[PDB]
Amino acid sequence: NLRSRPLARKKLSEMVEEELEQMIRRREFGEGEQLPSERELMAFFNVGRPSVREALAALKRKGLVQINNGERARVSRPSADTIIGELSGMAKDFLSHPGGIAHFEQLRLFFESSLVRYAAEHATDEQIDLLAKALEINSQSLDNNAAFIRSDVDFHRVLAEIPGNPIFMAIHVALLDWLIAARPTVTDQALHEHNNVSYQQHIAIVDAIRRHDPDEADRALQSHLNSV
Amino acid sequence: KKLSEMVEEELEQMIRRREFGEGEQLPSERELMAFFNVGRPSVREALAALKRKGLVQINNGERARVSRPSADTIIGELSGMAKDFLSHPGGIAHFEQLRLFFESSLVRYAAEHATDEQIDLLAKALEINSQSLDNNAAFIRSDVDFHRVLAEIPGNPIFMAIHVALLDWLIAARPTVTDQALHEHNNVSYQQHIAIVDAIRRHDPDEADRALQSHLNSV
Amino acid sequence: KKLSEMVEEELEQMIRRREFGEGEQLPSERELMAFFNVGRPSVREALAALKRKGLVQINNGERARVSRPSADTIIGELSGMAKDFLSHPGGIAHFEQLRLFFESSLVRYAAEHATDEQIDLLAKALEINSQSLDNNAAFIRSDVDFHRVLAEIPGNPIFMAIHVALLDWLIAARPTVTDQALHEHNNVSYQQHIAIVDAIRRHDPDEADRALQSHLNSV
Amino acid sequence: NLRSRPLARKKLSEMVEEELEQMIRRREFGEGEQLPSERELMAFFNVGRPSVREALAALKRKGLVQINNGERARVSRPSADTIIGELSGMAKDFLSHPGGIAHFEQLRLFFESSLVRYAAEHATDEQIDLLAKALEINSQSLDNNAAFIRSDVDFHRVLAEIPGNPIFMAIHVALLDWLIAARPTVTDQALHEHNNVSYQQHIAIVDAIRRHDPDEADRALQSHLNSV
Amino acid sequence: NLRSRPLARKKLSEMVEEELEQMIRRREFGEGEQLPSERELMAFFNVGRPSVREALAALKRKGLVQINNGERARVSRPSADTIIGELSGMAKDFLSHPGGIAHFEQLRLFFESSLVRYAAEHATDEQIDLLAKALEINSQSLDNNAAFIRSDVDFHRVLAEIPGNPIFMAIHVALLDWLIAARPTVTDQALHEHNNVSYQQHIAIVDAIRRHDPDEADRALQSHLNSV
Amino acid sequence: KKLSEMVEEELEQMIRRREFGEGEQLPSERELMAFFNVGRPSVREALAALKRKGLVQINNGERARVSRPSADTIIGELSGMAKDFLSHPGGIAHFEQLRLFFESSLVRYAAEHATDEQIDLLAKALEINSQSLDNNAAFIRSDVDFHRVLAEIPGNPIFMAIHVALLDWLIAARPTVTDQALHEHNNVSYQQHIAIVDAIRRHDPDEADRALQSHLNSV
DNA sequence: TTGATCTGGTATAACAGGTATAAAGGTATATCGTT
DNA sequence: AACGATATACCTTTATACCTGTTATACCAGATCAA
Repeated sequence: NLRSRPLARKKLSEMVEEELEQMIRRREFGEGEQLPSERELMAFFNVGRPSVREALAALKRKGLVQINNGERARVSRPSADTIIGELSGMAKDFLSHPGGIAHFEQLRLFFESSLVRYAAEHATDEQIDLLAKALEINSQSLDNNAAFIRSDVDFHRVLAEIPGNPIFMAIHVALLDWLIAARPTVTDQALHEHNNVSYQQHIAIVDAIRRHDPDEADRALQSHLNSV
Repeated sequence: KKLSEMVEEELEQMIRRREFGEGEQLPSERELMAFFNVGRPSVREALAALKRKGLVQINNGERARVSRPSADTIIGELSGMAKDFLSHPGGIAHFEQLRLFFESSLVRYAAEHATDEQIDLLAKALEINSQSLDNNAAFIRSDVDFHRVLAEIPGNPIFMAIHVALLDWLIAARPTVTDQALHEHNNVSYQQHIAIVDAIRRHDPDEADRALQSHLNSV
Repeated sequence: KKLSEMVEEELEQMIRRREFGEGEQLPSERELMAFFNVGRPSVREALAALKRKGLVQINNGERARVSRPSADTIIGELSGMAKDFLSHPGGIAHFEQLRLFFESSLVRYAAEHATDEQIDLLAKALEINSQSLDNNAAFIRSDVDFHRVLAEIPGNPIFMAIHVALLDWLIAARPTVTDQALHEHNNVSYQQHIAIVDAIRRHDPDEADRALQSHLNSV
Repeated sequence: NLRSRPLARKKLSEMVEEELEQMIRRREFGEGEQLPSERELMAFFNVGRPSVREALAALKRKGLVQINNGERARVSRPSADTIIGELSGMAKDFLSHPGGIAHFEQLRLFFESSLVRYAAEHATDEQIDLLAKALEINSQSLDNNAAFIRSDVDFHRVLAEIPGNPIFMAIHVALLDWLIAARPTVTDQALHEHNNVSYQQHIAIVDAIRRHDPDEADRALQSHLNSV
Repeated sequence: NLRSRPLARKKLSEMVEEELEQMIRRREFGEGEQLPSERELMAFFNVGRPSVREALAALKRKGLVQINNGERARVSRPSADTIIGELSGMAKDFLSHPGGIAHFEQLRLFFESSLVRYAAEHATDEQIDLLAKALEINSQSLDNNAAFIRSDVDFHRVLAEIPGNPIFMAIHVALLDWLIAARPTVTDQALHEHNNVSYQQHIAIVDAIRRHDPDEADRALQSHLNSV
Repeated sequence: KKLSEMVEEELEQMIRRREFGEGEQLPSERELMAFFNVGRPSVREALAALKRKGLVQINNGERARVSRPSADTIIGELSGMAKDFLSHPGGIAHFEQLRLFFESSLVRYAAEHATDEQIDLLAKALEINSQSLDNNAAFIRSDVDFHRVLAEIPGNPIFMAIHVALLDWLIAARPTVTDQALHEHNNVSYQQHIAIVDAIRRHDPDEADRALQSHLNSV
């Protein structure tokens, strides 16, 4: 450890991991694979090989580096996706106990209402083409299977991408994944009429956005979320 | 892929299914490894990940246990997230903007189902909120209590958790606080809350949203 | 040429010769490379090709295994092929025309060797086929069951595979289905199947082929 | 990746390959070598050189580009030949187990009967010259070795080319290759008389086609396939 | 070229290739990739990049180096296989004109008779186990297809490997390849009885070798080559 | 793999099929490349390989032609092969041993079909062979003429080519020749050839093979 | 003598192979607990 | 006090990524031939 300090009983792995943390915080490395390999650091610190592996693995969990296969660690910063990855541990309890299912629906409804209100209020002359091509590519009836579902979720994503906030897209993807993960026994009984109703509601929504009237858009969105 | 994450999620869902309660009820990890056809460092990495999460307790050579409280992981995630500040100077305001997208989803709900049982509660809350006198201690406590009783109107435990999380996040983020400017800030805040509760009584969510937007713009 | 394809076909024929069963029975790929005088990226490309095909399983650092089921490559090829639609508008009908070249090779075979043991089977099949009532669920199932029991007359496993492949291909190709027109469609279909089985009993393959051509032209 | 996302443990090669797939599907490239070289894309994505090589190689297998030697990738569409190339993996089992040999023969017989019926029914006044010159160039007895075999397979090919379906010629070539690949110990014992019988049967077939009588043609074809 | 000599009209590629030849003959390099890459030599000689590529390519043809993929040239010596590779250009004429087919058969017969005579005369007490295990693994009747053919050619190879001459194995492999390349329409009509006759003849050959009587072995080999 | 070798073998088989005779009958290589979907350096490498082989002739900017004589490639291969001498000191004797495996396949053939028409030819050959007097000039010429008339007994053009190739190879390999020892060498050679022709007349291939082995062992 | 075409050489780009590094899994050893 | 089980650490193997080298293709320049 370049300082002659064993620290065996007090877990010497903490010493090397905090030394690596300090060396990274000292702005002595770049943003990629500037850090050496495992054997180089092992020989430089006169320690074991599995210790450095555990250190890096713990560091990745803490959200500091990233490794894939046959490449050194790439130092980065913990973004919004890292927080969502570290979370979701208690999400199973919410779907386990009877409640919470309506709470997630209410949260999603509030989020979508807020974002559609912001989009209708800050409606520029360029984002109209995005929603136009979205409703155009989601207008034809060619595949009544899962293609319409992915088209609808892509339309929702491009609608949520209007503000331009990295945390917004992250939480949107997280909520959509947590919602589609709790859809058991999906059957194709009345999904075609559901697709037609969704198309009509999207047409009404874009018409209300063009006319600058969030009331009708909010009513159509509430009706769509109540019809499920 | 990586075996580690597989057995990690397996033991996570096992401890979530309430298969083992308090104490050292887990079997020997050697025969677990022999049955799962995994490696020794994988189990050590899984235990280290669980220790970093804050669910098990390993000191010397004893076995792991369960952890019912969840306050350690909260401050852990707080310290881990409150770091991305020097990268984006104004992007933090985006996070503040997120708070907007939350509060605007609250003042427009009082006119939905609140009839009289919540009106008395918010009135008796704002009574003490206005009776408060201290600028740094009483006014901040009154403001957070008003925000809590506002978030508790729909009756949702997730909303309260999100609100307190945003509160502690902004508290850890903002490093400098004022006293003279905060006085007029909370003054205008409760002056606008008066109009907010007036519009709530009159069943007009537009005026409440406008007052909230003006309060957020006043900073 | 490319060394990769050579060792790929070599390991393919080796795993087809049943040299190694289930599990990690393959030796170390390092000495394999040393004996074959090949390169490191070639082995990685071969393993990636085998993973894309759906015969091996590599997640992290373990060894490859064998894969007995073949349902993943089926849907993989389905998704990979069901794409050339916007290039040729009517050329897809050519594929449908191919189906003709298959069905015309079936109705002309019942008069070859089927005497009575298949007649009872097709009769008890068409019984339930006509007893079906639902337009979108029962009629389509009855039609595919009749097509299956027709293709199973010569007793050929390849014919059944080709038939089910054409079925799933046309299902993935056609994006819009009807209910009112499909009713009369299957009505005329079984009305022509009546004449088809009559001609089969009378040992006349010409009338069956004419009825099949008329059914295909009716769309 | 122009988005600051490591994705090391989750195989970053999938990220770049799906990015390339999306860029190709966005109709931002032509149909040839419009895509840049390996070093250009490597420097643009700030990734490794072997990663882009593996991506392109995987893409070629999926059936999207094509490379030869010293030339950029040519984007195209997976035709019928690509499906046959991706298949044929289970064809060895059929020739391994005792059955299947008669099944392939029955399939080929059904295909040839259907195509000859279509040719006799849609017989125009122009395709007659093709079969005429075919039987003329396959009439003289100059080389009794493998020249007659290739003449016969060329006659079969030009007969199968009458409908004009790209998938038809593809499956015909595939079946002929899979059939000639399973002809062990080909000896020249009675191949001359076989050539004479084949010539007489082709004469009978073209006569039945001229007379518009598929029955005699089908009988002659059945006799030829039974005589082998 | 380190000497200030253009030699443009007289093909300067000859100058650099003869300089490389002299540098190699000066015993200044080892036996592997000791020579630098293409860019290093290009910058050292102040010439073009394709010129060095053509030089190395010509050198490989001359039989001096060897390249595969992503590796420097490995200097070696032209062995017997290089001569066979450079030859075989006029072998197509022999199979084109009617003669020569019996000439190759006579040459192969002379070669096999000479090698079997040498093996029977220099029969030691160790090579008997090789032929014993060969005839043992070629005795069972498990696959009457091409497995017996490859077993027979492996037996012929291990029989030709008795003297221990690198040129002998090279010319043996060359002759066997040139002979199997001229086997058109191989059919499985009487190959099983041919396999039984070959097994009996190999038994007679090994018995004559044990008894030290090359006459019976030569007669059996002549009968086998006449039966084809 | 390498495109170069493909088009090289293609043009080789094309010029072997006698598609183009003498002169510049080949078309423009630009449209050849456009039709073959190859590169420019590949055609240059193929032309360089053909020039090194000795089939085409390119000096400045003209087109390639055909080459009927094959004497240049002979000496080219001779110079290219006569180099591996310092590696294996005694392995060159293996090559000499190969010559054995050739000559032993000749003396045992005279008793097969030669009746009298070849006996007179070999007799009138050995007449002048013995009439020769010079040690370095006449005896070597007599020996090579006797070897030629021996190899020409079965009537095979390939055998003569192989014999002359071995002759020029051994001539280029052996750098030192003697005169006094070569005298007794050829003396014993023809003294053994006397017994060889005697055994050929008596129809006894064993004695001829023994005499040939003794001559080869005498060196 | 000038212009055009063809051939050859050089340079650049792309693909493939090999090597190195990192991560995961398995095995062994040590420590703690229970009988 | 001894034995067994569990946990942690270390080592080895496999996979992935990056870099380097080689080959092929394209472009430019020079030379030769024809008008």
